[PDB]
Amino acid sequence: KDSPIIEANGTLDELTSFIGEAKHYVDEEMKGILEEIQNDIYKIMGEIGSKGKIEGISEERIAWLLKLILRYMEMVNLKSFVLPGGTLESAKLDVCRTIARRALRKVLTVTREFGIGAEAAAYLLALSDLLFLLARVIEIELGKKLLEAARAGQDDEVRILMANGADVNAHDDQGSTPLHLAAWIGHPEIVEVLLKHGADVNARDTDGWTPLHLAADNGHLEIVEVLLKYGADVNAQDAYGLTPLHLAADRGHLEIVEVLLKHGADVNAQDKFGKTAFDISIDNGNEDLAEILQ
Repeated sequence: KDSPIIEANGTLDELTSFIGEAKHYVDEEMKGILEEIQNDIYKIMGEIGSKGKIEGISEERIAWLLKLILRYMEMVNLKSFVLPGGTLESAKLDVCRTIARRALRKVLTVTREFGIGAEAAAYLLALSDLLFLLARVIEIELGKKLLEAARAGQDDEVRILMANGADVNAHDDQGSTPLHLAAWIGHPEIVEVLLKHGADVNARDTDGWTPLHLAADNGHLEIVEVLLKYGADVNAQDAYGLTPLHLAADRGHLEIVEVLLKHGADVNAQDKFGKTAFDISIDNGNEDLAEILQ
């Protein structure tokens, strides 16, 4: 009869329907999680419909939700605001999160009007946090599969995932972007297809290696020149102060050296140890490289 109670019940039932539509895009594990969440939401709906006469959820449910919160929190690294909807699954889950927030406001209003349902409000808040975490986890999983595809180097998974909205500039715990892996393995086509959609050529790993430094380290002319036409920093310095030309001279790639020189590389740059690329060439006894470097 009371309008707030009916509105809260309707909003919760909408929330459980949205959970139902979302639960068809996840694996078995999140599917089971969402099913027991449906069970708890139905319990809350039954409790509210009786004005607290029928016993509802128990504190074990909230403890379980907090356990899940911690479990998915250890596996996520939130650093800045992210645009919702990285992939279909994340978008569905975040929509469910917003509906959960609406139902949470409804339950809070009902509690303020009647003094019951505080545990339901806490459960819904935990549900909102859990859905946000699940969306971020799905995004991270897609990024990890993208990294796996880049390491494999055969581009079908790369393109299907990139079209699917997987984060292009996601990084491993080492800090390597898919561009870094593509440069390391030696599959350029992935490098171009990633660079087309705004891939940052100047990404920095935890080891100081940019994609261009490591790519030139492997002696891959094609990938390096593709990076250069895409605005690669010809004189970017690593964690040891090395420019691309220093590492180019380290393995004696004359063609890489001359390409870098054509694009503004500094022959006499200083690293942390003070070594210059020309002096590096002199040290190893290669004379044609020094002649080109001079």
